[PDB]
Amino acid sequence: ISHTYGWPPLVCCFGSAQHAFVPSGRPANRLLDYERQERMKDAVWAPEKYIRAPGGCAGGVAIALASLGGKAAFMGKLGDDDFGQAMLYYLNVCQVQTRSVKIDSKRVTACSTMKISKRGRLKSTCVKPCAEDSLSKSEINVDVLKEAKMFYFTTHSLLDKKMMSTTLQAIKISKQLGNVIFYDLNLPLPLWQSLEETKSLIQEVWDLADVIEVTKQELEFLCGIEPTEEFDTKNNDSSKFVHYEPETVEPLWHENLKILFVTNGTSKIHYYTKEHNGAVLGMEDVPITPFTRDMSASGDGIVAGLIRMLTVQPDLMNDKGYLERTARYAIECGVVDQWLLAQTRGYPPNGIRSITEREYRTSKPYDEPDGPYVMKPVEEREYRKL
Amino acid sequence: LVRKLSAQELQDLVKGERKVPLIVDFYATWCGPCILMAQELEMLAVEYESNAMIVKVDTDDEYEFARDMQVRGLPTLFFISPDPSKDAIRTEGLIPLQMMRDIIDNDM
Amino acid sequence: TRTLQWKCVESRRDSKRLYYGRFILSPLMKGQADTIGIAMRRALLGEIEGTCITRAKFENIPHDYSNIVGIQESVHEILMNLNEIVLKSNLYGTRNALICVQGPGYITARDIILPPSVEIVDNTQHIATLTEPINLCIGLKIERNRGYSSYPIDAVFMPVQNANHSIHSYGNGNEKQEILFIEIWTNGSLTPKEALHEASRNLINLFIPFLHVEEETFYLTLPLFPFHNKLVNLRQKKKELAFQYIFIDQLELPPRIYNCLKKSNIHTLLDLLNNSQEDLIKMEHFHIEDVKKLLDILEKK
Amino acid sequence: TLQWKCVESRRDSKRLYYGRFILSPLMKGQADTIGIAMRRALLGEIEGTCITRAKFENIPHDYSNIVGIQESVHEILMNLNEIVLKSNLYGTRNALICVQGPGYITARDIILPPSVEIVDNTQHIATLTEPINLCIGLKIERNRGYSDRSYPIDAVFMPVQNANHSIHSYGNGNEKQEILFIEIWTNGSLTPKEALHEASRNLINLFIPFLHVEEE
Repeated sequence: ISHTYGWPPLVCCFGSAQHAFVPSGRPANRLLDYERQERMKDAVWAPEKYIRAPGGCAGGVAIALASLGGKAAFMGKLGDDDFGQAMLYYLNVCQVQTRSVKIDSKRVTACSTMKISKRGRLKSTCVKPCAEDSLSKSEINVDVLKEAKMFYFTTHSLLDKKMMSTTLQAIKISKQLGNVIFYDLNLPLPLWQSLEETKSLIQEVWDLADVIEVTKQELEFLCGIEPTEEFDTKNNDSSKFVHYEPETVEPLWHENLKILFVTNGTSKIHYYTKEHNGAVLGMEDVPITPFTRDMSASGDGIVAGLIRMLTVQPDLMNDKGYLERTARYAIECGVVDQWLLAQTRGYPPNGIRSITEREYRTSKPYDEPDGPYVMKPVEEREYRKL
Repeated sequence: LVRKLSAQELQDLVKGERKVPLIVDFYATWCGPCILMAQELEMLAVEYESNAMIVKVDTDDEYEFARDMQVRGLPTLFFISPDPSKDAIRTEGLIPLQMMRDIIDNDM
Repeated sequence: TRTLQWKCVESRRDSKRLYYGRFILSPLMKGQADTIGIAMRRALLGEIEGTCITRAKFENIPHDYSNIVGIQESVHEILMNLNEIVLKSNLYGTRNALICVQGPGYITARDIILPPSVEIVDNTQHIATLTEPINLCIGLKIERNRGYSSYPIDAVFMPVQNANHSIHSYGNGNEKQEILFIEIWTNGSLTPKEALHEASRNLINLFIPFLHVEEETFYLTLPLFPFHNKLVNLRQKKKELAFQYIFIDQLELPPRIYNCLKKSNIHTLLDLLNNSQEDLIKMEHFHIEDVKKLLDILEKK
Repeated sequence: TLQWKCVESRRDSKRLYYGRFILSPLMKGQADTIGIAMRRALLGEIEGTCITRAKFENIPHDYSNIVGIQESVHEILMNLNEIVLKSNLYGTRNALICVQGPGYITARDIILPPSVEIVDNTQHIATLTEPINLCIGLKIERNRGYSDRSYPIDAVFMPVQNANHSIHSYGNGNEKQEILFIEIWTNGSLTPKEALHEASRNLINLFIPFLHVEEE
């Protein structure tokens, strides 16, 4: 039925469809005009410590890709409960294809049964996994993989051993059908300790990936580079944004790897091919609120932008000019998505209370009768002598 | 009131016994959705004034304890029953208030 | 480093309340400079906000056209001097300030008691001249607004006095590149560079609403939650969910049928129902042999 | 809050799409600035795909008419100039027409490079009377509107055929409020709603550079 396949090529995003879920957060440096920040400090919210999250779940990337005019299908499992059906509704309205979504009447969305040990130090040892960890190999939609030209997945699908085998099966099937494999690291919280565990866990999927995207912090962690630059200092020194030479990332290279993308938020995106390497400057002075401070919207927007460009010109995966254009397009997509999320969520003042940025920048009258800015009676005046 | 606790205070609180369900809110200061989760939990705490206990643990301070509890991201809630035979429930992401009420009543 | 660069090529201080800046942006593709120039000019002249005194209250004054013993100026002249005072502030809301002085002497802008969110631009601006040791107390109101507007003071909030731009050919017709220059004049409440950045941010916030989801897209901070509450309400008083919220993705349609319906922008169950049996045949690759198998799935549903 | 909505949509034919959109509520003077910027972005800042060169193979003797072809060479070029295309191509690619003999040569008979698609398959190219083989090489480019025996084709890159904006003002006492309407006509290579989105993004990309900072 390849005569029925349209344009752009379908992209299969594989994993979990969570709601406002963050895998991890690392200290980061962003490009910023600190003269403006001092002038606007009383009106522009900034975090005390800038910590950036790599991104979100596979579901958010599918939603972001559909917003760019792409064609995205989400492959995963949701429960038949109300929350699972609400998430399925949200994906369909965002025009993500959910024919590859398995609805499980036996499993529960976003809830896992753990057996907490009360003998020594506390341990958890999950017993009954949630709905978005129980996709089986028999439940893989091979029809979606046949149409899809790119297969997207993240490390979160490798955490559960049952779910890891399904991810490996889906990847192997996709490679047989000539799909490009896009591996977005987005390293989950437990894996940031014991680098040796991380290498063993991701080694098999790493060698099967044609395109890999990592953050600058993730690249340093996998390469055994201890962070040496400063954090949260009011300058834009080039040591905070260093383009590593290709020899530094060679130990992570493998035979079938086409492109390696290294992200530093929307501030800077680095790219590495077998022949070419380079970097593109961006902009990360976007409106940020306490509800959006982890910058996970940018990460999903960046990856969606990369996927959109790589899929419409798949033969230009080694053209240096197209790579620079692709990196700049991803930066713009991340900036817009972060900017939109600030407007949607707003500021702190299901009981959830939010105010607009107009209300956030509204000061108090200072009309206190005891206060020094109003007209007191003639008694307490103290007319300041000229 | 939702109280901040360390890893040792929570161990003393889990090993001990109680007559109400215990909600543990793993969070970090840098996570936007965790701030939204804080607003939901304080509404829930008011609804169940004494019928439940809500505590929060900073995963940045207690990354070893967060890992040993198999916290894979934020926000993350643990619903711990006062009945020892019952097993706890781990929820991930920003879940609606009604699900918390269902968890507390039906299985906690 | 960047291919497209911008820079301030001249920044001049004519006086305390007259700032000049010239900026360059190059290289631009043909037509882009015209788009940026007119949008930037309109934003600079019409979208940047300022703050100034909106009204003044006098203590022992019959009307604003009388005279005060000990003041060289008249009450009407005082209001004009107040109207010309340049203030800066980033916050909104009606603020109040105070003038509480005893003469004789020169009342200037530095004699105003300002709330912590508001600042004076030019200290030397003249308010009144006192020729007698009298007591003068004047209440003030201050607002941050756009455009222009106790005795009211006709406030003109706009801080950008003038703007100009020019477009020049970069050179040989490689892509017919162009060079953009922007000139900005401000009153000192913000620098020309700051005005350039604020206009750019204001322009983005004017164009970005089209990138939000269309109105009435999600069922009505967290657009997922309201639909969940609908499901809880449906679970009680067992009602089932309407066909407009059921999508063809959840029907066990063959992939060839699914692609045809999506290609025709048929998304929900209700959209499929309103289509007749002749309309579906008009769609390519969907034939009469596919009607019975599609109807049977809907018959079984 | 500020929201947009599509109030009218219509598809007269495969190459005639109409859409009307609303943005409200806006403060005084904002709708004119948005409408002016959006219209300029819609008419020249949106990239379209067109045939820019044609090359008749088989050495057709360089005459004004070809044996077996009803239409002259110029008429074929005029017909090729009217074919509506859409694509995501970077740079320039080649297409090809290779028709055996008698019948109608239409856009359906164009062999397209990877990302290029045809909007109206029934668009006419040439009528072949004799069973001669016709082989025409085409040059396909994607460009903005404002930007060897091979005949050039003066293509006008305008996927948006027309665009207009109007403003309605409402008031209840001192409180003013204006509503912006935007009308978009496209040639079918893009929907009016898609054109609205690309114009907004292209405008935003034009003003992001002013917010750029430099490494120190």
